[PDB]
Amino acid sequence: HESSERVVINISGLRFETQLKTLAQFPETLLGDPKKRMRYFDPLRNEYFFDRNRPSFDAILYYYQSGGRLRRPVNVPLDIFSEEIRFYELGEEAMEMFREDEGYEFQRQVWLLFEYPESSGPARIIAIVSVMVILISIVSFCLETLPIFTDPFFIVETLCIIWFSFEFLVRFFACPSKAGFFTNIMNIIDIVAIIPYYVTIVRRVVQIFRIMRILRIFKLSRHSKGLQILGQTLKASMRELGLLIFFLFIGVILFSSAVYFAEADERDSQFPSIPDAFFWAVVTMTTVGYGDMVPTTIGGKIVGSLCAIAGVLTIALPVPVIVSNFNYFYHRET
Amino acid sequence: HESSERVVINISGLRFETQLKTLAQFPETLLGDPKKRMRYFDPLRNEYFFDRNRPSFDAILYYYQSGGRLRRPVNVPLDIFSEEIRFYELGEEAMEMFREDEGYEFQRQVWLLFEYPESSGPARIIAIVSVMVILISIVSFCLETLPIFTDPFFIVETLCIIWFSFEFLVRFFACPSKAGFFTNIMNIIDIVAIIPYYVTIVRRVVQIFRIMRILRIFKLSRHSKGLQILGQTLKASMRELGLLIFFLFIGVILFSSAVYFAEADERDSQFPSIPDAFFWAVVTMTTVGYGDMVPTTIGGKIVGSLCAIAGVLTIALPVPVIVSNFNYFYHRET
Amino acid sequence: HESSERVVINISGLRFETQLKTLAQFPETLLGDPKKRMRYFDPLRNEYFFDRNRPSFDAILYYYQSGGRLRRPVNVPLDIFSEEIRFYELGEEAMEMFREDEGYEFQRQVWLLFEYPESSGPARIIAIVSVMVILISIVSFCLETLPIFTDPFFIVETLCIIWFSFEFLVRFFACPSKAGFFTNIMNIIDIVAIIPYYVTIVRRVVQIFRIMRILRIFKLSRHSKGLQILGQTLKASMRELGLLIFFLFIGVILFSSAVYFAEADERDSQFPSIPDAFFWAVVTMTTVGYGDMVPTTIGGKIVGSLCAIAGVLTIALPVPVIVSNFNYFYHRET
Amino acid sequence: HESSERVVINISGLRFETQLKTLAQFPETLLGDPKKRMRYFDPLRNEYFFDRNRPSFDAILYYYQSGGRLRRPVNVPLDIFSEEIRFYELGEEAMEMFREDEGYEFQRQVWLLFEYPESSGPARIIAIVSVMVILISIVSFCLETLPIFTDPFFIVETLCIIWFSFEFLVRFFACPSKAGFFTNIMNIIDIVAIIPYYVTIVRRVVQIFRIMRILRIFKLSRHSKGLQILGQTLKASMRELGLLIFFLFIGVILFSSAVYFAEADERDSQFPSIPDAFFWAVVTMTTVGYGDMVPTTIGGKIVGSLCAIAGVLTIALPVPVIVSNFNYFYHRET
Ligand SMILES: [K+]
Ligand SMILES: [K+]
Ligand SMILES: [K+]
Ligand SMILES: [K+]
Ligand SMILES: [K+]
Ligand SMILES: [K+]
Repeated sequence: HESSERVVINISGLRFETQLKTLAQFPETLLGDPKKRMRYFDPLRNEYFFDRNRPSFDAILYYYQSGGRLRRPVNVPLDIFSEEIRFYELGEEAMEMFREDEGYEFQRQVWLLFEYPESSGPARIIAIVSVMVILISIVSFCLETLPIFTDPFFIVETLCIIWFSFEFLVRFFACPSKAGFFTNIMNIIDIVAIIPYYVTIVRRVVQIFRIMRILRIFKLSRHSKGLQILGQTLKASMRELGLLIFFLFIGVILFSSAVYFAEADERDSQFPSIPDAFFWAVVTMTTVGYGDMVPTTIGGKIVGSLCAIAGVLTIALPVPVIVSNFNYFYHRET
Repeated sequence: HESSERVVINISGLRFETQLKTLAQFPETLLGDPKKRMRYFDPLRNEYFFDRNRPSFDAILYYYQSGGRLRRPVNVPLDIFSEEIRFYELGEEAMEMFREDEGYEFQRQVWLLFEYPESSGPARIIAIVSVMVILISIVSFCLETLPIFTDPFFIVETLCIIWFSFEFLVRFFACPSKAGFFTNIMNIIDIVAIIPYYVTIVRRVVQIFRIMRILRIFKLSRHSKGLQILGQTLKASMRELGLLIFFLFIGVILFSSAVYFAEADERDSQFPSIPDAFFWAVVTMTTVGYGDMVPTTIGGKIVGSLCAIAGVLTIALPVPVIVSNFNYFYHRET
Repeated sequence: HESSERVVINISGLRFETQLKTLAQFPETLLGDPKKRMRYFDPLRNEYFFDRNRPSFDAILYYYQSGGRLRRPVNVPLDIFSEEIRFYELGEEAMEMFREDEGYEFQRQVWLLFEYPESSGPARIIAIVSVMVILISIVSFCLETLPIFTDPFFIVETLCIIWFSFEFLVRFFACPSKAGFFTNIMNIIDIVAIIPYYVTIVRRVVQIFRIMRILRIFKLSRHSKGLQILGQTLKASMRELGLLIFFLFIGVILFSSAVYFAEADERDSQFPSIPDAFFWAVVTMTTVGYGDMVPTTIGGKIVGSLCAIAGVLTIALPVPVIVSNFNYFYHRET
Repeated sequence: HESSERVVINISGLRFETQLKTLAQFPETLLGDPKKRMRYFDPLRNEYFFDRNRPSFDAILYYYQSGGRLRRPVNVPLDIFSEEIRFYELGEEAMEMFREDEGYEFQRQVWLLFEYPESSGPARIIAIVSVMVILISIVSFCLETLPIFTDPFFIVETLCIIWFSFEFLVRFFACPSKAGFFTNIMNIIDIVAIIPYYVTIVRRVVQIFRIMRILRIFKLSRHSKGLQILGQTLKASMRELGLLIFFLFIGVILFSSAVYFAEADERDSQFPSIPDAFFWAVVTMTTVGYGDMVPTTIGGKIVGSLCAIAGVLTIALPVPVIVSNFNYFYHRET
């Protein structure tokens, strides 16, 4: 009991040696409780024997020596080291920190088919129809603006919205906490996909509410794991995502002004002002190269060359970070 | 014999210590059979001595302690650790699991030249002619549609098909299991490369059977290891491959609608409907930028800028996974 | 005292053994000073006991054996090994080398708000206005060249420069070493952003001083960490950065000459000389593909194909080095 | 002497134990020669003591046990393990294998200035003029074809060739082995840069010898390390380099035929034949997108979309291998 008396721990032939005050620091563990560890004592050698994994005990003993630092060694498998922590009984408060450091009736029945579709057969069949109603609604939306086009795009627009409403209503009543119902951004999409039609019953407003009829494409996120992974990626990459927008903003203003002063004293110049040369810089840095406007002078072609070179660089800098973020959520979701 | 009696195993000076019940778990092995291991016993120290590799034995002893877990340590070479498993005689059922976890007359003679061309000299010379008959058949197919063009493209089309038939026939008779003949997708290609001509002896059909005269290019897979590696890559990447198609599908419908509502109240607008703006989104996200259609309004250029930015991102996310899959099959095929 | 007498050091059960002349090499350390280490001596075993980390001591003892080589083992955490060096008292001259090898009143008050804006609340509020004066100055600069345009772009140009001057003046007087004031390239930008206007109070000069009114965009580097990281990246990548320019220079002259001699005997040729075909090679290698000029002959299309293939290769060679350099400064700045 | 007698080797407290027949296998080494190792024997413990590196000896002892396998451990530094091999005296034949497995008067004076320019000051000054004569020769070559142009491009063409000849002549006489003079591909370039002019003192020949006046750009490889690294990269990447050309060849014929049969029954079709649609596939897969020809039909735009998608994939597969090959030669040349 905190007395500098020395204790020898033998792990499958690997000899460990520490003070009793070090093990008495955590009395709830195996080596810390004199009653739990005595089952492993060897009175012929004055040591405790364990017929278990050897590379793991380095961190187990150091967990006592450091006072709580539980770090898996770089050569010990994750499943093996985690099973050793449960044997020596380090505790759930210590096991949780190891996982954090490692990176880790009638109402309930109708709630399963309209939320967890893998719960049963008929629960997943509804997910098929809930997808067909999205694809048909997307198809009908694009075929409205066709130059060719009772009103045959109102039978479908209203048949695609009786599902969008009847399905949204059940999820609002079969839900437990109505106050935490709006935290899930996946149901605000279900609302923004019913706001336009139900409010259509100043020209700027009728146009924008027609735009909000394009967010329905996000309703596929409920039935697509890939869109979910994409959402978590951008949400965790806002720094390098906005960093790309900022590096473009500097490159646009820089190279739009550079091509303007090199293509300003020309009758055949296509750069009348700096803002007009903005789109040229964006399509040149992104290597899109529409061809709707291209420099003609010597200095204009020099700026155009450096605009394409600096474009592929300033874009490829924050891309691998976003790609690595995506591969994390994608490989983890298995 | 399962009796808690302790056993000391000395590996080139590294001392290991376990119970006899642990080694008696696998009596067919070296340390498990009392007759096999006694040749290594030292009665002066009461231990078994082995003058072999030291870093490997950590996993060898743990294979007994865990009950079958055979995992090579991260610092032991693959060839060295595999040669240790054969010494201690863990077994073929255990060696196979280690390889799985590590990622690993007259009829027969004519079958070698027309299947395994590296079997001999004349067997590989036929592979040269079997390639020249593919290149000439591909050349003749493209020169048919030339605006310039008994019928001189029937002498070659039929001379290139007497090989395609005579060679396909021998592979059908010199083959053992005729029932498993169609499992190899490499011979269905040999059939789809004879279906059109032999069936040409409703306008929609004559056109499509003319298309099926383009799958002959896949007959090069028999003589090209690179095409084989490409086939295994796509076959193992269907998830991220289709995930790219889906992320494009969302980006197309999203940005085609965005540019349409920004380029709809314009006499000089080139976006009459959403479907017409589909191709613009694909060539902009892929940075192809044909220039056949480009926005003119302010909001149209804003959507065009974000369409090129979101294009290089949503494409570069599943690409490294496909590239890594390709490097696996390519480096392994050595 | 340099006498070959042997010393046994026991680290938590791991036995180490060395000569006394090896530890007496560094008398200022723990194991080197007989008075410091005697507190850990065990007269029953004739050894020094330490109840500390075991994987770290390999390098600690080798620091004595090699004569100063202090290299952290590949399996020991950086924070753990650094805390061991301070226990054994290797010294600050040795700790500094370990960090290098690891990769690591009234005047003062007004100097905080105009240099270290995170010092207080009002110090950071000025950084907001110091950014708004940059954005408005950039906006006003681009709206000058608009084809539409007492003089309303002089009220803003002079209101944006009273801040650019009043703020630059305080940083010159609240600065300690006026001689080392110009070493910081971030203040030469503050000067080049006041040189044009204050000197406007040979046509080639009035034009270039109008260009120098575009370097103001760099004044955002004071309030943007991302621009700072970009500056350090290019400054540390000048080799592979200029290596890209050189590989392009070879590819331009190579493929411009190749397309010229293939598109010289043509009435409809768009390549009258080698220099005119320079811009075509740059936009083709960078995959920009404006379309302002494209080959027509067979050999011209062959050169164009190889120009696009060799373009994506010669560009993607020095890019990952620049990307890796960027990820270093970006992840380190946390 | 091959007698199973056991030998204990103590490395700084780490105990090793082997048979004498194992060490007697290599009598020329330290532990193998009884006269060399006796200087380290301890008659009080019957063991050989060494006050040296501990992680290295695992492979040193296994070099005897395996019979010649000398593999550095994954945790031992390269410089430390190499210095241990020289202490135990394993031999030069064994040290060379370790390096291979690790990846590793008047005539002589004039030969230094014209081959090894870093030998002295005046030797490197000539390299500056030898570069200026290349840049001027390249500049003069491109300014010949200018539409504006005793003959002022013969004074420079001949002044740039008196250096190209006088410098080539000295390297041929100040060279030792004239038979191995043509093995260095860097001097065949010096010959192909003198072949045209000296042979100009059938129209197809005068044109091609005018082309061979473009290989002079390769004379910069003598004064540019980057071009040397690029040469070694392509020379070691011919597999994945030609693999890219082959994957393009399949994609060209595949997608050129696909767009043709979808754009053949159209008065406004721009694809009259398969070969004419070749260039469209190359510029679409490489995302160049000139815009000189673009599909119009529905199926043509479908093929165009898949041609751009399959383009960025089939190109990005063998690129990282070429990039990794380049980073090897580039980082090694330091
Ligand atoms: K392009
Ligand atoms: K274009
Ligand atoms: K591009
Ligand atoms: K383009
Ligand atoms: K165009
Ligand atoms: K055009």
